[PDB]
Amino acid sequence: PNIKIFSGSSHQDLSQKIADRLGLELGKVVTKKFSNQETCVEIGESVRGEDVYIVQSGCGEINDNLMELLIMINACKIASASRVTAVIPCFPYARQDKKDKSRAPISAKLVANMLSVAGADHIITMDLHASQIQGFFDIPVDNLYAEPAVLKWIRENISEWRNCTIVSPDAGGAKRVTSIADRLNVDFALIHKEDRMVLVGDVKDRVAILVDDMADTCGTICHAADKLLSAGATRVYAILTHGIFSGPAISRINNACFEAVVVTNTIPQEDKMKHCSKIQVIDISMILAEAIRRTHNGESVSYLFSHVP
Amino acid sequence: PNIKIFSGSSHQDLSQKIADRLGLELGKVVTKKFSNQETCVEIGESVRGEDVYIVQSGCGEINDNLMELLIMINACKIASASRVTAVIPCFPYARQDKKDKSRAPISAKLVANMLSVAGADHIITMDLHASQIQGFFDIPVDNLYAEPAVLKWIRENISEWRNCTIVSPDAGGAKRVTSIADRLNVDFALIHKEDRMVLVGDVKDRVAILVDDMADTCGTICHAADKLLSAGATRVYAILTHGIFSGPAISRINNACFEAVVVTNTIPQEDKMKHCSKIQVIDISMILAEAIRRTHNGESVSYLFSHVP
Amino acid sequence: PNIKIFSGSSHQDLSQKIADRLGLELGKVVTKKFSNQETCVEIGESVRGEDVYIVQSGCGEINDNLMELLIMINACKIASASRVTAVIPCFPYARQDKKDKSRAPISAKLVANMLSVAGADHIITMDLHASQIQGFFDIPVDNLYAEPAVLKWIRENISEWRNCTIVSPDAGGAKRVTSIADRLNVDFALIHKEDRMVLVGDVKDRVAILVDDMADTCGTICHAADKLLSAGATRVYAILTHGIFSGPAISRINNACFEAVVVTNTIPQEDKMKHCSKIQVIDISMILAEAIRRTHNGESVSYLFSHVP
Amino acid sequence: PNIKIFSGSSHQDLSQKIADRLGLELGKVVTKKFSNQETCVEIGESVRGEDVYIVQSGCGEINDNLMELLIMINACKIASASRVTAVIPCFPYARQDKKDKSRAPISAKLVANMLSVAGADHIITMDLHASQIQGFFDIPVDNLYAEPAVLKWIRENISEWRNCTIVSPDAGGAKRVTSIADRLNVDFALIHKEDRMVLVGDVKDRVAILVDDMADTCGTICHAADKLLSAGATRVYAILTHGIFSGPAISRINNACFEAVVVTNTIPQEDKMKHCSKIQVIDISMILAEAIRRTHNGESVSYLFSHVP
Amino acid sequence: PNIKIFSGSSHQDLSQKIADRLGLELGKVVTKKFSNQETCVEIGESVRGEDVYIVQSGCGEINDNLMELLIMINACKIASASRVTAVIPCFPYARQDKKDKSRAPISAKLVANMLSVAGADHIITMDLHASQIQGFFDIPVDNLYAEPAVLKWIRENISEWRNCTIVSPDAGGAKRVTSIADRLNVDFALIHKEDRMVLVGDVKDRVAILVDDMADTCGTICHAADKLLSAGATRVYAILTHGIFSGPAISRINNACFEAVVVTNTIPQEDKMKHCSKIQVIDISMILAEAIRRTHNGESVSYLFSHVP
Amino acid sequence: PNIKIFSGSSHQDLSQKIADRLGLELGKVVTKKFSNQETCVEIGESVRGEDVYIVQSGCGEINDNLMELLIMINACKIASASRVTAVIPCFPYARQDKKDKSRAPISAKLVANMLSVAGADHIITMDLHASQIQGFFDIPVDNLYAEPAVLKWIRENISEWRNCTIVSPDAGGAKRVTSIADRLNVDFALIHKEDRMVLVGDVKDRVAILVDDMADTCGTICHAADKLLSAGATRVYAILTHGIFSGPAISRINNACFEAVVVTNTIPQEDKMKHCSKIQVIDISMILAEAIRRTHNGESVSYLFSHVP
Ligand SMILES: Nc1ncnc2c1ncn2[C@@H]1O[C@H](COP(=O)(O)OP(=O)(O)OP(=O)(O)O)[C@@H](O)[C@H]1O
Ligand SMILES: Nc1ncnc2c1ncn2[C@@H]1O[C@H](COP(=O)(O)OP(=O)(O)OP(=O)(O)O)[C@@H](O)[C@H]1O
Ligand SMILES: Nc1ncnc2c1ncn2[C@@H]1O[C@H](COP(=O)(O)OP(=O)(O)OP(=O)(O)O)[C@@H](O)[C@H]1O
Ligand SMILES: Nc1ncnc2c1ncn2[C@@H]1O[C@H](COP(=O)(O)OP(=O)(O)OP(=O)(O)O)[C@@H](O)[C@H]1O
Ligand SMILES: Nc1ncnc2c1ncn2[C@@H]1O[C@H](COP(=O)(O)OP(=O)(O)OP(=O)(O)O)[C@@H](O)[C@H]1O
Ligand SMILES: Nc1ncnc2c1ncn2[C@@H]1O[C@H](COP(=O)(O)OP(=O)(O)OP(=O)(O)O)[C@@H](O)[C@H]1O
Ligand SMILES: [Mg+2]
Ligand SMILES: [Mg+2]
Ligand SMILES: [Mg+2]
Ligand SMILES: [Mg+2]
Ligand SMILES: [Mg+2]
Ligand SMILES: [Mg+2]
Ligand SMILES: [Mg+2]
Ligand SMILES: [Mg+2]
Repeated sequence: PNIKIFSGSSHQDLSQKIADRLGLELGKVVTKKFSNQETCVEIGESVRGEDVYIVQSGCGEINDNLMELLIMINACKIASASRVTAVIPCFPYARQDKKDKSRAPISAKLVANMLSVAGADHIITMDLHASQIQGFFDIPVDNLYAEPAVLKWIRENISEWRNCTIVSPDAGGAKRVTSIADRLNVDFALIHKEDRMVLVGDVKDRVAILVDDMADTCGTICHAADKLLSAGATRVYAILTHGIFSGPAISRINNACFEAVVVTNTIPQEDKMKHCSKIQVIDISMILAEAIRRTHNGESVSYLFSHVP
Repeated sequence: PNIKIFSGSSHQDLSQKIADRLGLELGKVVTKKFSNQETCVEIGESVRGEDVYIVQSGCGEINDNLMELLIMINACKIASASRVTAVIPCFPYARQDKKDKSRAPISAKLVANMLSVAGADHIITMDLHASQIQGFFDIPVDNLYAEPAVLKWIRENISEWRNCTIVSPDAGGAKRVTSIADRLNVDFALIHKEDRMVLVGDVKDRVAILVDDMADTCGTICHAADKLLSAGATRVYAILTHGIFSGPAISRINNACFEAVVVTNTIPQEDKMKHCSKIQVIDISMILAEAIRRTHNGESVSYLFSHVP
Repeated sequence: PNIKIFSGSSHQDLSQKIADRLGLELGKVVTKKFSNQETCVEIGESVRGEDVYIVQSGCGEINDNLMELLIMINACKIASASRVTAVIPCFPYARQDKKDKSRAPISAKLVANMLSVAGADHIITMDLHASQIQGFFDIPVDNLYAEPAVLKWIRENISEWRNCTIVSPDAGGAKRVTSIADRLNVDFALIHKEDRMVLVGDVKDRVAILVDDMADTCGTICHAADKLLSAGATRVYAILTHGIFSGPAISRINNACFEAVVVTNTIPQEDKMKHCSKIQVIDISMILAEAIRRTHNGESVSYLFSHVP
Repeated sequence: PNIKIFSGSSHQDLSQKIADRLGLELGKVVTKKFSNQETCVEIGESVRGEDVYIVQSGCGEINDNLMELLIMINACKIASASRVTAVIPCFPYARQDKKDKSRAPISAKLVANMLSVAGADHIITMDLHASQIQGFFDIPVDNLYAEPAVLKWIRENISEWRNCTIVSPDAGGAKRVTSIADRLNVDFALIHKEDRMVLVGDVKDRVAILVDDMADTCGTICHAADKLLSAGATRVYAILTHGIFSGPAISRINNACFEAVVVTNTIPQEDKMKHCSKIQVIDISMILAEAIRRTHNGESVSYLFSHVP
Repeated sequence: PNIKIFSGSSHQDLSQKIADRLGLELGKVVTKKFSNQETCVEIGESVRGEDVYIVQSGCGEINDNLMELLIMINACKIASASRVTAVIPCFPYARQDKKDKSRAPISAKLVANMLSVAGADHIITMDLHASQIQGFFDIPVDNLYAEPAVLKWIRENISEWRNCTIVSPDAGGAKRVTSIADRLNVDFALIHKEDRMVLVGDVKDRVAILVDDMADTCGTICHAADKLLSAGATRVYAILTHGIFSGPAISRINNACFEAVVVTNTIPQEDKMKHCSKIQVIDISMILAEAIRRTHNGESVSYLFSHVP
Repeated sequence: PNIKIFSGSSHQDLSQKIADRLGLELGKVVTKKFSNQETCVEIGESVRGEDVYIVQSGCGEINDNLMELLIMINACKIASASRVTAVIPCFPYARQDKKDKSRAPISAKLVANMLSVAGADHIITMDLHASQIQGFFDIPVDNLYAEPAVLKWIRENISEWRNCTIVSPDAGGAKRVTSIADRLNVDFALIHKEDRMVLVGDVKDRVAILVDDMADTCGTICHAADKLLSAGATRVYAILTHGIFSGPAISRINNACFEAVVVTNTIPQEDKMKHCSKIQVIDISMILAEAIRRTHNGESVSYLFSHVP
């Protein structure tokens, strides 16, 4: 059983980077639309008895990409692939992980059920919005972390990183920032709203680094950055694993005081970089490629939680 | 347990017509998109212990509508609805009902599995592309027929209907046309391609009526109509239950010789009628409403296969 | 189909209170242990065609109680009960809702799967540790809130409640306290550890009310209370929906500065009240009884999120 | 994991031919009936960790053979076989693949469900009546085609094959005949009933070859052959992949004008050949053996759609 | 939801008796065979929203009857019956309930799985060979007992019943006979083989009554009766709930010393009574009818374990 | 894929013996209790792609051990183990394998369902109380037999074993004793209660050996031994595969006439041996180790039914 990497249409550059790091060519697949806009998928090579990995992120036209992924999984499964793995760098509907006093769907659970029923045997993803989403599955889920790559970027790009403060934009992400603060041996601050925000932790004359899983409309991080500059911070960075940047995010970032907005490439960023000078991209294709290769060879994946490959 | 009718965003006029025929108001639901284009659904009223019917056709932005339907089904199911029924007038991915010497998905089966796993207890649909799709489910599926309404339209709109010929555009649909030919006591002709088409059955000086389940790009029916005019037909009609009309269909119909292109309203048609004068719409909301009401009350649904309500 | 309420051995007083509020007698069931300590269950009355509710909390001997609940559910399901509902005021293994960089089980998901496979059709619980646990099920889950009863207690027991500060012991519970702070129109403070704790929000000369879902060993709330007294608070209360009080909790509370430690009766408290004077109990049996009665009659359960019955 | 081939009682000659082509001996199994006519199955060798293939066609005493197959699958699955594959050359109940305005079962779907629940991991079959039956499964199904062997037979047995006409007995099978007509570069004709039949396509002074998936009572092919002789055909052949030949088929064929009735050996034919001189048998055991060997070794099976091995 | 009783072809007299006791007519169903011997089923009336009971015993052509039952269940389930119950007086493959050091199927479990996957919601049966078969299902199973009817027959037909001895033919059935011996206040004896049999319990000058669940070949009961006459018994009776009587059973009974061989009518007996004078039939249609009516109305079924209705 | 053996807390000595016989070290796992007595499990090494065997018997605190086993299975399954096998020497709730005229659970079936839903792929157990429990699973179950080890012990410990009588304590176990009696070529006796017991078979001046699957309270075997001494037996032995010894068993055995009470070590016995001199232990760790090694290597397990390794 050999590795076969297939790309959905969502993030083809990431799939190519992963394939190069694995020393493989992308599997032959046609993924287009019929005239009535139904997804058309044709696997152009035999996957019989192979270990198939389908790379598709929850970005762009999310429902189209999700249906493409489900259809590709189904096609590979009924084509007698030995194992089918969904590599989903940004998990769609992850923020709908609970009801919370509303007659709302748990869309993340529905997506997990659909992936299971399509025939996925395994899920590889990066920085799930809530790690409880792992429990939405009955198949194994490897939730990778961008934190090693983030730490690497911080050390090689922020000269004052030993005196910086890692800041959570809200009370929800504090855990994450504390982890980073532990790995860098720096202070960590929290910010939460009472339209006013309150900040705990000295940030004067120090570089502040907001850290988060995602930036969708960037209202949260822009408000946090305004507060950090109010409290005497020297420069404010924002580091996010998922740069969705929908709606007014680009305009707000352009009008914000960030020195840089670093995001990983779990979502393609070329279009946003055109209209926003301060967006920078961390490659995480090495982490994804190593996770694929370790799941295939039966090596430890959790080794990657703390080690940059 | 009362009837609750909910509308997806795909076909709101049809849902309203069904609700009026049932003497009900449409259930309060918010169906919009988040900024990153994920579907947002909020059920605005309690559905606890109710018989819920969600109306959504496989039309327009098909993957968006399908995800909306799945999310709404999930929301109603975890909101403790007694029973959830999907009313899908045009079934999405119905034409991908087999592989046939290709490494292709069976997308119709995947859609059926997704509907089941979302929590659908029952499916109501009209003129499935292949009735074998009923076997793709383990829940009951009521596949209604537009044929009674088509027969009614033919009798009240074609003055020469007693001397007409019902024509299949291809060998696949012959069964359907024979059924119609049996109910009208008229001749039935077949047409199949060898770029040339061959026609069996006298059509000279007689009105010809092409009959089909759907018109997507209308290449099939336009070629058939050209052949029918070649063979001396007086006027050529086309009657289809599903008017998808994607791609170049409107231009081809405008350049074709059809007296009329009659379609049911399983798919909204207002935009197409603007650009195509010869499209006409049969209302089938009475059939759908009667099917909903009969499934709710435990009356016979198959009664509708031959009776216009 | 009538309501049948059955009690597990974990919390018989709560089951009796619920049964009285419903105007019913507890169903005849024998729940003992065989000599080799296997659970023995015998349903002493016919439950055929009935709406069965089994009350069992995740307290005391947790694995014994959980197995008792599963066995009782199975016995009722194979005895042809029309519907079986598990009323689990405190959900066992709720704190094991994720893996988080550890080769650990997701025990909450396992418990959900076991409840589903035993035959539960519905779950009623109170203040799930994480509401994402709702997504661990495919059956409906009604997660009730003790907040209405807590607000009632605060108003009728704390004379200075209009000038009080609602305090979260950690960043995780802030949402909850904000909700309470919104319903009382008072200030809300956060506390988080950097062995030192940092507090945001004025608490001097004001009554402080720590709020939380559970108190197991009470290290968190005792440290928070020490910090609140350091910051000039007048009196410190603690209000928790689940009073587990395991390990050294009673000694720590006895040595702490709390004016009172209010907990709901989702877990029996009589033994702890003997050794701890400042524990007080809020009855939530009315909320549970109303939820049972509303699920049975098909009325709105979410009505209870904001209304004391 | 090695190949183990087991024979049901339905078609032992085919199983032996497949085993010889694989270079294997048939696995030791006892398949008899108890006194009360219940199937008795005993696997006479260990299948632990093996790739098991059970050969059983839907022929003869169909319900007995189907139950034998299910029981053998179950016995191998609980005996810890690594993988169990059902090799079903003629799929039982394949013609009950839809309801079609009748309160009828979808028996093909029921058979698929029973095969899945017995523990089949994979299905190998030949010329499914409708390829939509593939969607009735969630396990992979390889639907082989007798067409390569049919083309070989036509070329080596019909001297005038370059000037022949391939004829469909009905509108349903046209696809199949067109495929054959494409591979031979000959004309293709259709025949359909209006008790009268209409034929399109010149057949005078040319050899006609009716092609079909199965012949049960042979009314269809006998009527088609009568019509072909009416239209001036020189000789009429019939080629079917499944020679069921039930009821009056043998008498009708004996009284028909066929030069030969060629069928594959998916169903044993020795008894029918005794009473019908013009039946001839194509061996397809090479196709089945190659499909088994390619599924075992992870090679391409679809290679066989166009290549005789 | 009303009761609908449908008969399979296995035991039509029993179905009619049950229908008369329920005050109902048998539901319109066609159950025949296609030419190729596949089961053909057509439900001749709407079962939508009804409580359907299908009566079919594991007798005669067992695999044909079992397939008929599965097909009828499937037809009713996809016809939107509210509930489908299989009434199986004699459960097929019940004696294959374990493997026991053999590479054998557990055919009873396979049958249970097939019944569940066909769509059965409930099973009613009489005197399961092993009551552990109840655990083979996940749906409720009501296993009725012929013992009340047997006790009635014994009292009204054996004048010396107060001084009789109830005898088990083997060690396996002892429980059953003890139950009967308890309800009659008589002695109970056991017989087991060491070709020789050993009997415990005085039987001289007393009427002996062998009791058993089934008689297939009647070797067991004939050997037991020979031993009982050896030990000085006056008359020997045999009472069995299931009179299968396959193979040489009729000849052996004719050559045996039984005064009577009483069996219930879970299996049709008219043909066997023609060739065997000493077979007598107990009607158990009242027990089956009462069980159906009590499951429908939600009354206690276990009431029937001790009460003749 | 390598063998990984993990021990639950129930029987660590047995797990160590098995690990030594396999030439392996026990896998690193932490199995403790949280403060509130919930099971805490942490797998201390990667099990990705491994063949995992978890050893846990149904002994001691049965519900705690069962929950530990389920949690460990779940942890290994979501840690991407290739295969997870539960090695359960004494199966919990095995005696609750049926309902039998009681509104009781089938707890054995519930346990089987829970093991399956936790993710077990395979079960290895010894002397199931009823072999029908094998049918409670859909995964393969290997039910090993202590009989080879028992025969070995009898030959090497009872000098008069050629003239002994193997005695069943009840009618239920007769099969077992007959098997042993066949393998030793000795007489076999039965004992059953009418408070009086009746014995068939000469036992005077001969050593008697009671044989059974388990001894819980030892009332059965103590009464049987009293009867055997009444009937002139010289010495009475008892041999049981499962020595549960709960309740008053130790006192009764101490007051009984047994020469020895031999049990296997499927359950730890050190504590009972302290208070009971006549308990002796047969090691069956070789049988379990050989079964594990044969399932891993795909060799025959049933070879062990008759051969001591
Ligand atoms: N794609 C989306 N875009 C925007 N909002 C979304 C999206 N999906 C869900 N939501 C909504 O966003 C809210 C969830 O917000 P968020 O995840 O930031 O906070 P939380 O879950 O309440 O708390 P926290 O993550 O801090 O523990 C819900 O109301 C949910 O319905
Ligand atoms: N939405 C779609 N639009 C266009 N083509 C589609 C769509 N979905 C599937 N197809 C393709 O269309 C083909 C199916 O065509 P069609 O249903 O007209 O004929 P058929 O199934 O071969 O025969 P028939 O319906 O006459 O029995 C397949 O190749 C399928 O992949
Ligand atoms: N019964 C239990 N008693 C104590 N600790 C437990 C128990 N069950 C699980 N845990 C452990 O407690 C930790 C979970 O702690 P907790 O719920 O307080 O914080 P969190 O989930 O990390 O964050 P938060 O709830 O603030 O969002 C995990 O390490 C888990 O293994
Ligand atoms: N074993 C059988 N023998 C005979 N008739 C059968 C059998 N099984 C099902 N049938 C019936 O035969 C009919 C199906 O016929 P057939 O497959 O020839 O045509 P179709 O499915 O209507 O169309 P087509 O295959 O041309 O697209 C149905 O009425 C079905 O109930
Ligand atoms: N229909 C059948 N006719 C005859 N024998 C059968 C049938 N089905 C299974 N058997 C076989 O009969 C045997 C089962 O026999 P039986 O039920 O009389 O005894 P048991 O299960 O060993 O013990 P007991 O029922 O006394 O506890 C098995 O070998 C089984 O394979
Ligand atoms: N752990 C247990 N300890 C004691 N009794 C139990 C236990 N579990 C179940 N029981 C009860 O013990 C009885 C089962 O007894 P037992 O297995 O000895 O006999 P049986 O199943 O009736 O017949 P036999 O095994 O001889 O065929 C049932 O009433 C069951 O509820
Ligand atoms: Mg969130
Ligand atoms: Mg956030
Ligand atoms: Mg088609
Ligand atoms: Mg078509
Ligand atoms: Mg907390
Ligand atoms: Mg045909
Ligand atoms: Mg018997
Ligand atoms: Mg016993």
